[PDB]
Amino acid sequence: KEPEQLRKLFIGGLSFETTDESLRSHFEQWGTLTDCVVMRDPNTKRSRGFGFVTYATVEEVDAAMNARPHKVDGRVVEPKRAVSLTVKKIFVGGIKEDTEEHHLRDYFEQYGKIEVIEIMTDRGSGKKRGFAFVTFDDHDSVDKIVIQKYHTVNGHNCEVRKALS
Ligand SMILES: O=c1[nH]cc(NCc2ccccc2)c(=O)[nH]1
Repeated sequence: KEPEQLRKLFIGGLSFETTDESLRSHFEQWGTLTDCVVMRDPNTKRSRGFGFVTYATVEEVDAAMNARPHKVDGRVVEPKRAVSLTVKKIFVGGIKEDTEEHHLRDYFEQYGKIEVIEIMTDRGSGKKRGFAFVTFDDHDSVDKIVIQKYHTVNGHNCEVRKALS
């Protein structure tokens, strides 16, 4: 069984009228939910406008994220994988001198739609420095990427991290 933390989606931007039941009926369309909670004030019971859903598998999380935008009880909500910032860009290190743009594209396009690939070169000599930046159109690509233990591109074991503004 995959760790529960990797099967969880934070759902922001809820309608205050959304309930455990209506959040569950929505997100059960994309998989089995082992948990589904709207967060509420402890005294007033008024919704705090966010909640969480937990799927049985990571593939179900993927299915739910691929079905965005989600409109729940009339409001477009904002799902994100649980932490284990929200950015669209990664640093990729360890690619040495023989990794080309197509190696990075062929691999990373399977995580999401790529907008920019920048293979870094030395400002003086033009030689490849062995790292690159990849910008995607959406943050879930990055969120999937950084929770993997390993990344192998063009036979190299790569170090990948979020890149920030
Ligand atoms: O030449 C470049 N340098 C840096 C880039 N990324 C942004 C960045 C910078 C520093 C720390 C984190 C992220 C880029 O795209 N191209």
